[PDB]
Amino acid sequence: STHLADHYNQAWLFAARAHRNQTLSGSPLPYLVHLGMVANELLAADRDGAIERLGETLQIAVLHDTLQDTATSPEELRQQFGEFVCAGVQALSKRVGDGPKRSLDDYLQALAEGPAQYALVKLCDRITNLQPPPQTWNQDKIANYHQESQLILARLGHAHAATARRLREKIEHYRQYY
Amino acid sequence: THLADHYNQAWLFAARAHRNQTLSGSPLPYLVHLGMVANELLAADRDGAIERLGETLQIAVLHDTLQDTATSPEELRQQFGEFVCAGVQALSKRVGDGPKRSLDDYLQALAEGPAQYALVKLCDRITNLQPPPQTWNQDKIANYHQESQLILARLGHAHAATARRLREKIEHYRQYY
Ligand SMILES: [Mn+2]
Ligand SMILES: [Mn+2]
Repeated sequence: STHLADHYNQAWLFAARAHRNQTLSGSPLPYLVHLGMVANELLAADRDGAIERLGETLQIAVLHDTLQDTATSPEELRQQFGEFVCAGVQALSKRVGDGPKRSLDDYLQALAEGPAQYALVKLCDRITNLQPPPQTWNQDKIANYHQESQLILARLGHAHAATARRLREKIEHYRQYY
Repeated sequence: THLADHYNQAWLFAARAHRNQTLSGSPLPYLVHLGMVANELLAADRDGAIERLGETLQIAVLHDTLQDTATSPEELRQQFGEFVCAGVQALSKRVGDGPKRSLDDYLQALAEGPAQYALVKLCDRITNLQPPPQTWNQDKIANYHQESQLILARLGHAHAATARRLREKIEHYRQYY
């Protein structure tokens, strides 16, 4: 049916519109910079362990922030991308629009017990977020982000062996910033 | 070095280089195009393994830096290596407000050079055969369709699966005129 690049493009154009008013933290660069790196991580992960429903899981990597940070409705995602993608973005949303924000334990438990592909997108998200910390973070903020990353590894590393290995290496590398 | 670490180095370099640039006539950042080209390139590897995949993915990210940005060949050579620099050069039909190379010259040099650079151009044209912007007249759509046929003929040797994909995109694009 649908080429992997056509799945990407549909999600990518959607996300570029949805996130058009959003930048990276402390940087004037488009938020799209983050989503590019998450999606690339996910497609690279397939090379080191094939992913069931790779097209839709790539789309979930592109769209994973739409319900939290944009004017995007769950109904829009379900109509345009299907249930599995909608439920992927919901699983990855700590908070949907101005609804209640879920605790990390609740968030990680639901991802651990749910479809492994959703958990795998979270590993790709944290790997992306273990680039060098923003220049305005103190030693304490860095240290806390490092410890939170270790919980994400412990709770979700089951999802994909190679990507868990890569997240551990990023966690070990990030130790140098504090 | 991990394929995604190669992507990130080139991606962050490109986001900075292209920071004031939109898609022509859109508020959307130029980065939108680069994401689709790099994704087409990494997808292509699944259907026929590419030699020097990491550097080829960086070439797909960086392919417009010498045309459109303050980027120098020296910077590309120093940060990404001679293979990436030479790839970006092969794909630059012009450098800034300089004279364009003729299509014949451009495609000939891509056909006779490393097959990876030709493969990135097929991924570039695949990306540019999405529905044409509202502002393109019938003539402009028609001519872009026929230029696409020349790219497939001259460069389709580079990667069989990607050539089959460009052919399908060309046959789909015919509906717009
Ligand atoms: Mn994210
Ligand atoms: Mn291009």
